[PDB]
Amino acid sequence: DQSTFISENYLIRWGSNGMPKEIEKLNNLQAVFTDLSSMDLIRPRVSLVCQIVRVGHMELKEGKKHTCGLRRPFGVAVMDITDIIHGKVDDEEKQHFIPFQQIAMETYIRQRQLIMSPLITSHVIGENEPLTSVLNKVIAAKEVNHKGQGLWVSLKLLPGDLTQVQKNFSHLVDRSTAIARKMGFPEIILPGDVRNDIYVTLIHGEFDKGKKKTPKNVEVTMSVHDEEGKLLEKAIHPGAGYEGISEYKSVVYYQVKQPCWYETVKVSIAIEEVTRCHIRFTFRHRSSQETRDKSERAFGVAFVKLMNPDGTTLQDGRHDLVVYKGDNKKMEDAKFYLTLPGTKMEMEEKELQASKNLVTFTPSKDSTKDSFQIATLICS
Amino acid sequence: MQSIKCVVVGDGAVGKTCLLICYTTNAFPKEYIPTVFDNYSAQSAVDGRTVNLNLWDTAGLEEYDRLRTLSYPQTNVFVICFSIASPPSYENVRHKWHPEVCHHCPDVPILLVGTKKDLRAQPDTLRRLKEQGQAPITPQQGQALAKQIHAVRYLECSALQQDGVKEVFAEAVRAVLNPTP
Ligand SMILES: Nc1nc2c(ncn2[C@@H]2O[C@H](COP(=O)(O)OP(=O)(O)OP(=O)(O)O)[C@@H](O)[C@H]2O)c(=O)[nH]1
Ligand SMILES: [Mg+2]
Repeated sequence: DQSTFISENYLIRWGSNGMPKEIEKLNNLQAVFTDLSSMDLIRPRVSLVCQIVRVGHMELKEGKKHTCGLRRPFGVAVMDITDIIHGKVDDEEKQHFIPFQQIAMETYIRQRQLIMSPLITSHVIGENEPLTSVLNKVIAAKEVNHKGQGLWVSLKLLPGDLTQVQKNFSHLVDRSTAIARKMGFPEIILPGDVRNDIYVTLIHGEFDKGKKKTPKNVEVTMSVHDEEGKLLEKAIHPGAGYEGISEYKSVVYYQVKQPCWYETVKVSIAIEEVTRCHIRFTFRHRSSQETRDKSERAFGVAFVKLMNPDGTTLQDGRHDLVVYKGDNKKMEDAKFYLTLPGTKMEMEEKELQASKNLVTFTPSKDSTKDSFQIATLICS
Repeated sequence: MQSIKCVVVGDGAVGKTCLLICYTTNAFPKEYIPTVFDNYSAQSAVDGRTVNLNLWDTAGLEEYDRLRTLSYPQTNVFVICFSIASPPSYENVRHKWHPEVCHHCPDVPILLVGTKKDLRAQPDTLRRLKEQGQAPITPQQGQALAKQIHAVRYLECSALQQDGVKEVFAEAVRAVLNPTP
């Protein structure tokens, strides 16, 4: 109804065998979505939207391995819960099966019979479809051809905040229970509601195919540093219900022109120290070779900061990111790239100040026709 | 007119009588039929040849096995109905059904019928069986039964959708009219 995200991605590690990669939580596979309020109770259609991004290798194709841990698209699961946000479906019993849709890898039954007049050509889109389109498609449709391929959740809505629920109803929710907040601000801001949840939403990113006719297999792997190129751990929280990571990995859209991510990650740093840090990105071509997976450099690299140098933190909303290439010693040196332009907006304002005050400003074309998109949401 | 005693065997709650009542009487039994055994008669055609079927709706119970094994003599084709929703019925076909019909009729042709092929894709059946630690009988699994227990053909039926019912019984007949090699 707002076409947009609501709550942070509750994060579950899932095993290789269609099983919980963390089995210890097999009973505590729980999320409590906070901040629910008047508009939240009257939000016309809210859906808990589950995805699986298959960790491990690129493909389940026999003949080649891939560098284990490769986040690959595997589909979406959706049901609207507006009936339940009304509270009607009121039972701890209801272990809702969730029919999951893997993005349409239909290459098993429609291929065995095409004879006597073959005139048809197409590409490989079984996952290459924009996640925007998969999103809206599952929005409009009302059936899943899961064939059992789905997941089970028992659900209810509970009034009260983290505290009140965690006191009157801690039976469901202990302090080790995973938590996901609806991404934003409340209808009632208590003085001292000290959060730091900076949900970084990856909407998409455009990348030109380059020398290899395969659109270089983008894996935006962005590392958050101080103002001295020092990476920090946990800074990028990949999803809710799980601790952060030092550097975050993007889904390697397998030879895609304009990948659309829809990914979200929380940032939370020392609010006094976060002011004087930065971030850096890496855009590598991820080929089907492990040794080439590691040996390939991030043909494009990028770097972004935290506050505007005036001290104001980067404002909310979408902030574009250029994929910069070539010499990344320019762009991985502790401070030297902090002197250099690192994202679209600061670059065009640099070019404007050169237009008015031309003081040796020649933008490098390594800031080439590849770029990246991030929208910043900062619940500090 | 040529009759074939086609004693339809198979577990309880798996779809013998559902397939028969969809065949001889053309209705889908709503609830698990309490079966001892029955006699029917219909008029069916087999690959262009019309045939008579005097049929037997035997029990899937362990209790009246003596009566069902009295039914096995004079049988010319054994229709074993096992639930695709309940592949433990397939396992019972592997342990008792085919072995008992063969101990009472060796080399007498056997049709193998996978009841509820419509449930291999239905969400309820798949989810129930995955929660039971088993998968609905794939046509390869029933075909493995057929090759192993020398079934003339492994068919599948869905009495709910009226799927393959007449086909099941025509194949049962042609298991005898045209002996399989
Ligand atoms: N959905 C569905 N259910 C079926 C089908 N065939 C049988 N059943 C179920 O199976 C139950 C019992 O029917 P049968 O399989 O005929 O029972 P039986 O094999 O004759 O075994 P007994 O009657 O005990 O000797 C019914 O209540 C149905 O619910 C089918 O084709 N589709
Ligand atoms: Mg019966």
